[PDB]
Amino acid sequence: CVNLTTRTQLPPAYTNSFTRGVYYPDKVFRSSVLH
Amino acid sequence: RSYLTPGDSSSGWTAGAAAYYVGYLQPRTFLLKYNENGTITDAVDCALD
Amino acid sequence: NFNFNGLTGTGVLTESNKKFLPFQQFGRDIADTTDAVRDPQTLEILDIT
Repeated sequence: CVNLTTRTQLPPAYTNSFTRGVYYPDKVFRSSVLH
Repeated sequence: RSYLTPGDSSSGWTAGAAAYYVGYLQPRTFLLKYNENGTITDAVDCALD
Repeated sequence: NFNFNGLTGTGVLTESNKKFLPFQQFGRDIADTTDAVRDPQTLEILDIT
């Protein structure tokens, strides 16, 4: 329960997420359809 | 633990190579394409372009 | 008339070849009306007519 020793702080970077981040909204089965 | 790490004995802690990314969700209308087995094979964001 | 986990409907349950995903339970069509259901106890997909 002690703070970490010798931490080096650097500004955070950013990257392109592209299309990542898609999940099924609900547990419903749909076949060959645009919802 | 740097004290008992292979090749290192100095007091402290060392972290192995790890990379992770964090993003935040916003309310966006999406057009999801479900294939014949019902897997979402593609999606389009309704506010991208 | 049937009730699957609170999903209340009326029709003729039958055997179906539709392949749901392990997490998917219900089934829908273009008209957003239920057409298939996964039996909670046994793992098979049944159509609704």
